[PDB]
Parts: sequence; C-alpha cells; structure tokens
Amino acid sequence: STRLKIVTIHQEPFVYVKPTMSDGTCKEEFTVNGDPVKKVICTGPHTVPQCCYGFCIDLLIKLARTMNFTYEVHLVADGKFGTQERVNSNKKEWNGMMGELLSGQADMIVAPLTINNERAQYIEFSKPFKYQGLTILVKKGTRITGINDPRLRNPSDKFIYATVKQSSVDIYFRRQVELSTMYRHMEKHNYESAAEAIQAVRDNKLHAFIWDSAVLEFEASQKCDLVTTELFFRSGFGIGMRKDSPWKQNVSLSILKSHENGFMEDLDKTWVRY
Amino acid sequence: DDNHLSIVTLEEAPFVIVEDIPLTETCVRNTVPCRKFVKINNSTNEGMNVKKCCKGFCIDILKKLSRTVKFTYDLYLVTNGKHGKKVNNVWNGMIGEVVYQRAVMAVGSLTINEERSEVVDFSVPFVETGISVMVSRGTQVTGLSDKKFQRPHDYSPPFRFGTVPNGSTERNIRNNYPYMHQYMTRFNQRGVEDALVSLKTGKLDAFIYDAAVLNYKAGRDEGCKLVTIGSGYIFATTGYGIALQKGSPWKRQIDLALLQFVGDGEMEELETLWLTGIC
Ligand SMILES: N[C@@H](Cc1cc(-c2ccc(Cl)cc2Cl)cc(CP(=O)(O)O)c1O)C(=O)O
Repeated sequence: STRLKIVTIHQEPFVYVKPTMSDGTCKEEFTVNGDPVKKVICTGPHTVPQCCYGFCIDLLIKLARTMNFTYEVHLVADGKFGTQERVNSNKKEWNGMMGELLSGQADMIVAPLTINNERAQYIEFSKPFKYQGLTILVKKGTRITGINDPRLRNPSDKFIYATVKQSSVDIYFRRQVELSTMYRHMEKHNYESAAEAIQAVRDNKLHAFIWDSAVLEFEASQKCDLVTTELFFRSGFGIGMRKDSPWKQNVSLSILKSHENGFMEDLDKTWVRY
Repeated sequence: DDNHLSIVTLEEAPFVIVEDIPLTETCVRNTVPCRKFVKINNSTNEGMNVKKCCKGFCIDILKKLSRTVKFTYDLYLVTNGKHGKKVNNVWNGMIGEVVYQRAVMAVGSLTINEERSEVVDFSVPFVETGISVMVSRGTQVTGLSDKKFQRPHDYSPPFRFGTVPNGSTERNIRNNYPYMHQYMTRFNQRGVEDALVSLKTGKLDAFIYDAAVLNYKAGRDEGCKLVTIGSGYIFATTGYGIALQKGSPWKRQIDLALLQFVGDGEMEELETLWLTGIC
C-alpha cells in the first residue's frame, strides 16, 4: 500500500542513467558545485539494475520524505513517454510511461512528463514542477526562423525535421489538422529517443529536432556545435498518477511549496542551467 | 438549478476591466454583465448592487469556459478584500467567497499557491507567472537568485533595485533572501508606475516584481528600452488559476477545457489579443 512503483525515463538533465559498479552499487560523486549527487537504483531494459540521478530523482526523494512513502524505481520498458493508439479494433491503448501507469506496472510517473489534455483525460497530473515549452535544435550554421519557417511549413526530403516517437510533441502535431502537412513529414523521420535525435543532428543526418526547451537548451549548453531557435509553445512537466491516488493532493501541495521556498530554484540551478 | 453558477471576480486590468452600463440597459460588444455592491461611504457596511460590464483576458476565458463546459453564471465583483488573505483565521477576497460557498468559482488574476490550495482547489494554470526582474536594456542580471542581488556589496557600484512593498513579492523575498530584503527596503517603490519611471530615469537599476505584470508593461514601454529577464530565470514559478470549492464537481471539465484551449492555440490568440504589446 505504502510502497510505490515509480516509472521514469532516460532524459538528461532530468534523469541520468548509468551502470552500477561491480558490487552492484552506485559510484558516489558530487556536483560541479559540491552538492552530493543523490542516486537511486533503477531496473530497466533483458532487464538489469542501473543508477539513476538528476532533477526528477531529487524531486522524487523530496516527495518520498515529505509525504513519507517508500519507492522502487524502474525505467519504462518501451522507452517512450506515452501516446494513445488504436489497437490492432475499437479498443485504444496507451504506450510508454502512460500505459505502465494505467496498467498498474507503475504507481507514479516521475519524469519530464508534459501535461496535456490528451493525457489528462485518463490520469491525474500534479501542478507543474517545471514550466518550459517547445523549441527547435539545429547544427550551428543551419538557418531556420522557427516553427513557421518555409523549409518547415512547406516540407521536402531536402530538409528533414523530426521529433520523438510516441511523445507529447508527436501528439501536438497530430492534434491539429492545420499541422497535417508537417506531421506526415515528421512521422517518416521521428526518432526512438531524444538522445538519438540530438546525436542525429550533430551527425547532420537530422536537420532540425523539435523538442522540450528545458532539454534542448541544456544540450546546446553542453554541446556548442548545437544551437536552438524561441519558444513556439508553452507547457509544463507534472507528476503522473492514476485518478484514484490518495497522494495527488499532497504531491501538488509539496510542489507548490517547493517552488515558493526556492527548492525548485536549487534544482533548476544544479541540473537545468548547468 | 444546478447549472447556473455564482462566479466571483475582481477588477485588475487587463485581466478584468470594469465599465459602466451604456445607452441600452445591457452589456454589449465583448463584455458580460457583472454586479458590484457599491458602498455608501467609507465608514459603513451599507451599499447598493450596481450593474456593471466586465471584459478582459480572464473574461474571455470565462466566456470560452461557459460555452464549452456548458454552464451559465451570475458574475459579481468581490468587495470584501481583493484576491484573498487569511485574516484572523478568516479568508477574505475572491478565495473567501469560494471557501464560504458564495461562489462556485473565482476567475481573475488569482495566483496559485500552497496556502490557498489548502482551502480551495485550483484549475490548471492558464497564465504563467512568478517573481521576475525588469531592467533598462543594457543592464546585465539574471533573476532573483543572482549574486548581484543576494550579496550586492560584493560588486562596485552596488546594484540599486526594489519592489512595491506590502505584497507577495516582498514577503517571498523576505522569506528566502533576508539580507537582500533588508537591503532593498531603502529602494522600495510606491507603485508599479513609480518603479518604471525610477528605472527610466536611472534612479533604479532593477525592478523586482510579478512576472506577468512585468512582461505586460515591458510590452508597452514607450521606447522599448525596459526589458524583463528570460522566462527560464523566473523565480518561484507558478500561474493564474481558477479557484474552485474543495471537491467541486466542475474542476475536471474546467481543467480539461483549459488544457484544450492551450493545445488548440486559443490561449495564444487571447494573450496576443490582451497581453502581447508592441515591444
Ligand atoms: N496575483 C496576486 C495578486 C497580485 C496582482 C498584481 C498586479 C499588480 C499590478 C498590475 Cl497592473 C496587475 C497585477 Cl495582476 C501584482 C502582484 C504582485 P505584489 O503582491 O508583490 O504587489 C500580486 O500579487 C494574487 O493572486 O494575490
């Protein structure tokens, strides 16, 4: 009852995934600024114990202490955030973290999980633990104005842009019929994960990567051959729970309190800005 | 009649703008009817209900919500306090109206926070805000947590920066950054107007205030020289939300509707319509 299964996903800087040491523990280390890096064991893809740390892990720890629950963390098996798909036949089904939460394989999603109508139909989101939005990543020297650029709006195989498969951004483009032209360009090129897309830009096999700014601005800061556009859309990350969670109220109260007393400020400085 | 809803709001341009009721005894154009209990003098509880007309960013939201969630309302302006404060164990303002069941919802420039969330529920946020900084273009700072603010005597010349006191900005700063708070009291500004001129006339280097307010004024600056920091540096980020009664049967649909608006682009239209300025 009191022991929560936590699902999360690999997504620097919000979640880092590294191997355990020989003895199955995690190498102790400190942040650039001298804070102890808190680490947790997290099983994941066939499956094996690993080390997780980061913004969202720190947030999980503060939640676990504040509301007094214990936890066990694992990486989402299919590696995806979560979109809704028709089964084939009548039944629709969620994949990614969304499906694992809905199926009971997880009790709580702690991850840079975008809040949106689509998902909020079937689950309870907390108030945002992070406000951010969507922007575009390109190799330095690629000239693009943003989401309205003609090379984006009148697409061709001469300039390829893409997002992450079965993600909130995928939903965002599938959502509006006016973005139809953009989508079945993207659907042809979408990548299995944020990491593979970012890499594909550096390798010039991808011309523009459309994604969360809190991730993309971090990447551009560690990787100076990469740059971003301008937020063309605003959205937030929230904790994901099932409708019946007794935890939902206190999770949100905790997040609000953490915004107001500078705890989030601490996390944002440690992970998101450096 | 479970579908006609008492709804409370508060004048605060440009989220809520109050106007008189013109020629025909009816609210026209893009405005909606809203009543105000107008006091007889300043030393009395006596008053009179007066028919007013309301419009603005939050009123358009209310309009969009009413059509989508399918409800009707009698809109009224709160007269006992403003947004809401616990005073002698008692919530006043819009919050109180909701808490003591005079309103089903509060709509306006109402900040989502922990304390209020204890006694009311909030919708999802529909306007981002928090504590931000405004400077004259040129001046270099990051947000609140910049050392130039925290330890201003480490730099020469020391920054001069202030806020409008007695509100949630000062109270937040005093609870998180005691010395910075102590320091900036000598630079306090009586109003937002006086602060902007203080900035423009070099008597102030930085104005620390509500994010949503600062973006709006920056968008309207004569000369486009007053600029706010990047949104990534806003401190204690939060948003305006609609307050509902604890365990309200309406929250789910209001939430889903607001998220639909954002997803569909309608919200950006609205911010362009009401909040986006020329700068
Ligand atoms: N949102 C708040 C109310 C609230 C409103 C404003 C404001 C001021 C000028 C203009 Cl033109 C427009 C606005 Cl919206 C400013 C603050 C900032 P401060 O308190 O430090 O005075 C504030 O708190 C609440 O929900 O309690």
